[PDB]
Parts: sequence; structure tokens; C-alpha cells
Amino acid sequence: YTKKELIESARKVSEKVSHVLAALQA
Amino acid sequence: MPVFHTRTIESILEPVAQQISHLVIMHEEGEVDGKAIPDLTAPVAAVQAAVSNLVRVGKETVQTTEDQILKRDMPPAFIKVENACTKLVQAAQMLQSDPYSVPARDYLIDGSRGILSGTSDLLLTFDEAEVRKIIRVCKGILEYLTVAEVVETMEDLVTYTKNLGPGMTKMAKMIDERQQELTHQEHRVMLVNSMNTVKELLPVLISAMKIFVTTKNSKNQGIEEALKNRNFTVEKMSAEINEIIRVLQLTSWDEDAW
Repeated sequence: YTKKELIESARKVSEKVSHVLAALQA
Repeated sequence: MPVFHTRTIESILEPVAQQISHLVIMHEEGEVDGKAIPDLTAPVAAVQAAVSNLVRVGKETVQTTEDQILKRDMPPAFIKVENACTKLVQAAQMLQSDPYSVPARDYLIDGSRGILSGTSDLLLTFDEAEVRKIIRVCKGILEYLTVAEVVETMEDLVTYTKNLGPGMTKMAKMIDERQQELTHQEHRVMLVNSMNTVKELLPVLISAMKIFVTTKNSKNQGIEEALKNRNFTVEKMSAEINEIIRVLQLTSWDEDAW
């Protein structure tokens, strides 16, 4: 559970930063 | 863009790099301007919420870790991203103020693109310390493979086995995960084939030791043939584990440390 912790806490960052590059398909 | 070293690094960052790739190259075709400032009040909240997790867990991982190249490398990277959660939440005040800002909707095309690299760099740091822990384990087995040479007794044999088997299990386990993570087919084939050859010689090693440890209880015995055999096996298993060790080294080798 702990060795991943960094991976999952940083898969988050990537996806919420993906929702942001979203609005540029206008 | 950059170099995604694992399948899991690629899996995380890739999309949002394939995002900024199309969301960039298509802007010669004439893609017109527009916006959604309100839905930027939030995305930068959890983008500064998870850039707060990565930093957080990145703080337990910096303090709780014994690796030295980790501390001499990871905390810095907390900075790379720190400015990405800054030049984007900043693009927040260049698409709010002037909702026609050609520089603003281009400070998201960089701020975020810098949010990534701080993460691509954060992950390589950690993944490289993993590869070190694997190499240390394989060096542990190389050394213990060596004491086999000093086992003369039946309960020496039982202790040796009792101890070895679990290092083999820990090594195969790790050599298995790690391979199930490599992007080049050739490195994978090498790790897997060598790890397989060492699993196959293990029982052959212990066999010859038993014929040594018990044929040393029937005087006028064909002993030497057992030692010789013992030795070849260790020579082969050692060549193998060194092959493994090297390919891991090739794949994960240091930049800010030696």
C-alpha cells in the first residue's frame, strides 16, 4: 500500500491537470 | 516532451502529454479562442490539492527514506512543480483579467507542462531508488551464494537453505515486478531469462551440496565430484545475477550522484 502511495498521489495530480488542459478544444 | 521510463510513468503522464501535444499542434489550423474561467477556479484547486499530496507523501518519502541519492534529488523536484502550481494558477489571473489573453492561454500551455516534468522527475527519482533496493538484494544473494562454499554439515545445509530460499523468493518477486514495468522488450527478455536460469540452478546447487554434505559420511567416497559440481553452479548462478544486476544498472543509472 505504501510503495504505491507516491504513484497514486501523483496519478491524481496528472488527471486534475488533464481536466485543466480540457477547456482548450473550443 | 520527455522520456517516460516505465509503463506506469508513461501511463500517468502520457495522456496529459498527448493532451498538450494535440492541444498545441492543432493551433496552426486556426483553432479560435474561447474560455471557461469559472471551471478554472476549481481545476486549479485540486491541481493545487494533489500537488499538495505529491508534496506531502513526498515529504514522508524524503524523511522516512535511507537512500541518500533520494534526498539529494527528490526534494529539489518539489520545486520544479511548485512553479507549475504557480505559473498556471497565475494563468488564472491572465484569463480572468483579460479573457482574450494570447499569452495567458499560453501560460497554461507551459505552467501545467511544468507541472508534469516536476512529476516525471519525482517519479524517476523514486523509481531509481527502487532499482537500487533491487540491486542491493541481488548483491546479498551473490555474497550468500558464496558461503555455500563453507557448508560442510547437514545442519549447515539446513541453515543455508532455510536462509537462501527467501532471498531467491524476494529477488524473483522483485525481478518479476520490475520486468513487468520495462518498455524495451530486450531488457525484459534479459532479466526474465537470467532470473529463470538462476531459479533453475538453485535446486541443482543444493543437490550437489547434499551429496557433498552426506557423501562426507561414507568414507572412500566420490566427494571432489560433488565440490566441482557445486562450484560450477555458483559460477553460473553468479554470472547470471551479475548479468541481471548490470541490466538494472544500465537502465537506472545516476545523474546527480557519481
